[PDB]
Amino acid sequence: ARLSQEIILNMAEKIIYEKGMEKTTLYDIASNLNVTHAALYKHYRNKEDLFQKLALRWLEETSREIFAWTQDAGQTPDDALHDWLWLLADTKKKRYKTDRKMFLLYTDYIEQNEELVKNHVAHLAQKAEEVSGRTNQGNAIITAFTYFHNPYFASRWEQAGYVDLFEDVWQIVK
Amino acid sequence: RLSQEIILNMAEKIIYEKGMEKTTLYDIASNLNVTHAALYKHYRNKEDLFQKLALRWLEETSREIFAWTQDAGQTPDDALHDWLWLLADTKKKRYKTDRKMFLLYTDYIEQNEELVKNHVAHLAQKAEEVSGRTNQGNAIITAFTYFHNPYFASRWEQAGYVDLFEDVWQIVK
Repeated sequence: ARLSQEIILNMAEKIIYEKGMEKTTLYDIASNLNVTHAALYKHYRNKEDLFQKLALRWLEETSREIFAWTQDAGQTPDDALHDWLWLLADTKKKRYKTDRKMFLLYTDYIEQNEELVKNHVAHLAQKAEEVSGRTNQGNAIITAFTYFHNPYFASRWEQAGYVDLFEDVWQIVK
Repeated sequence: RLSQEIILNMAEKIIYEKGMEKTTLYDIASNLNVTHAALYKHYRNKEDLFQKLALRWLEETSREIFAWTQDAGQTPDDALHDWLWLLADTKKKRYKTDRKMFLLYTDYIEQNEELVKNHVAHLAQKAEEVSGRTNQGNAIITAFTYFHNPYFASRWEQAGYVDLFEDVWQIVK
């Protein structure tokens, strides 16, 4: 009779949501799972590895639609590029609104991690090229829209002019 | 006896070492050894004083950015390119030249809506004045956000900085 990786992950997430990462230890997670401390270690060496897997999981799940996105038949690559960028923007904004607490926590955590951040942006750049058909411009395009998807600016996405600014930026890159 | 300049200089000396949160006016008056309410003539509040110090620091940082102008014969596109590079290089070198100050004033300005709004609005004007792309200023600054927003400072030394800047320029020009 043994723990599952997901019951550990899940319990960790519950505790983090209650009191934040900084105050959450493997000992807290074991205790709440009614299991001896040492049993956690075969899954996670330390809370940092466990925290990294949580953040990545959240990032993976909240982004599935951005990466799975298809255009409607009859869209030009440009119109598709536009609609996809809007969806990316819309998706980060929506999440900030409905999952605010964890958005802040995970998004903070991911940004402080160079390898994770680069990986994510690499994926965004690839998708961008797949949809637009603009070879090797994917980075340039993602970066040009930094304001609209980087979480630092999330608290500014409900201000007057957001849409027009998005459209205005799009006019330059189109 | 007392001058705005010596008040500011002492205030900036103090928050440099303990930061705005902790620093009080009491701390400043006592540090100037000047009487108390003698300070209220100049600043009835500490947030007033910090904004002044912030503004003053932004002016000096960006002076060269607002002073720049093109050479005869340059196309507006090229001049926009060069100005955008100067804008980025300036933020980058300020971060290297004094991090502590860059952190403390940047931290404060970003959280002050009107202060940032004004500054990006100024940059937007400049971008139009240089480029001639009327009404597109705000969009052009917004497009280059990665290169001048201080949140990104600690990245500007990573590999591919120059190249990414060029690639962004290629799609906006």
